[PDB]
Amino acid sequence: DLRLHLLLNTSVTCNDGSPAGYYLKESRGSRRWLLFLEGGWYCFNRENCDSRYDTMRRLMSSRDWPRTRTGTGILSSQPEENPYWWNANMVFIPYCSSDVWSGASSKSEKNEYAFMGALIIQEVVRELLGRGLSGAKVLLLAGSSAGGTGVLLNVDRVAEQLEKLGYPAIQVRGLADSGWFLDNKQYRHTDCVDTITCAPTEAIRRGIRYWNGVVPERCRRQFQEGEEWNCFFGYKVYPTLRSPVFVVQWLFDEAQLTVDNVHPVQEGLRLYIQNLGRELRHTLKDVPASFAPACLSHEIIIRSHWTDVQVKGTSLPRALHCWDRSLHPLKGCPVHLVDSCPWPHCNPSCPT
Ligand SMILES: c1ccn(-c2ccc(N3CCOCC3)cc2)c1
Ligand SMILES: *[C@@H]1O[C@H](CO)[C@@H](O)[C@H](O)[C@H]1NC(C)=O
Repeated sequence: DLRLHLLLNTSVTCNDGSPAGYYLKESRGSRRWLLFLEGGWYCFNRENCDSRYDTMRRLMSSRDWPRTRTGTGILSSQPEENPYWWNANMVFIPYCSSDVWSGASSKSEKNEYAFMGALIIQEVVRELLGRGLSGAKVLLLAGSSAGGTGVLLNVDRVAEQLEKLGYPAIQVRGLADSGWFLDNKQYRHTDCVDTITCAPTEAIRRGIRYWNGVVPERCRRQFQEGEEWNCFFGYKVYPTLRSPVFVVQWLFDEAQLTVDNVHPVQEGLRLYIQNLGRELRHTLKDVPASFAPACLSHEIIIRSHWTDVQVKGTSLPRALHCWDRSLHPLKGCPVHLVDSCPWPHCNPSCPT
């Protein structure tokens, strides 16, 4: 079990002003630290944040959080369930800012909600340095879904933070799971009038202004004012990053299909789905550390059965271990694993 700690800096808050926090399970014989960012969509104006507060309140507030959480998947401490990093120090950071981990705005007389995701990550790192992170050799910032996008937005800032605090020897790395989205043509189209009709490009454009959102500096300098929404899309922000990042992405991700307005498949939709897999595979061609199976699913790394899926005969825990070795090609230890077959479940190891 991981144990809850609320942030001692009470100015760093969830959406409703309650303190943010993190769950921690220490491994005092280890110099490896895993910091995982939870996912779960976002909200981008007063009306849809209000609805989220009614029926998704654990993603907006710490008031009802439990004292412990059980580590699963890559956060498990049992080698049987986690062949990769079972002996690491484990941290789970709840997502209570609804801003894809980009916000830097407090609640105030002009802001009904606080959006502090980028500042929550910075403060968790600061407070952990007093609980053993000062002696780390590797800090892996990982995340699933909106938390995977959060890795891409924040990994270089954690690296910069640790250098300025005087810890240049800690190697900062990223692991982005199910957060590599395409701003592609939708299968059916709706103008942006309300939450369900707003495509991500338009929703994130509005969100950045509502959240006071921040993006990585080199990507910001490329796209400039009014176009920072581009940095929320992996294939555009990844080439600007200096930290090593491993990318996990299902080729037919269910969240991608939902934003594309896709729910007996005839020719038009068959061609649409095959083209989506082709484009995703193309965006990963020059990503040397990546795992991309031909499955219809969403998220993987905190699932207890994450060990079961394979690409070209190699599991995800093995590919991550091969990545570790490569950061000291390897015979029989690959790091770039992308399926080439063109339909969901053409890989027999896909989740049921
Ligand atoms: C660019 C940056 C983030 N995204 C993104 C994040 C989450 C989602 N999903 C949340 C749950 O349901 C809708 C789909 C979709 C797109 C796109
Ligand atoms: C508390 O967090 C705020 C927001 O990032 C920051 O400006 C302030 O310096 C922090 N205070 C301390 C004592 O770390």
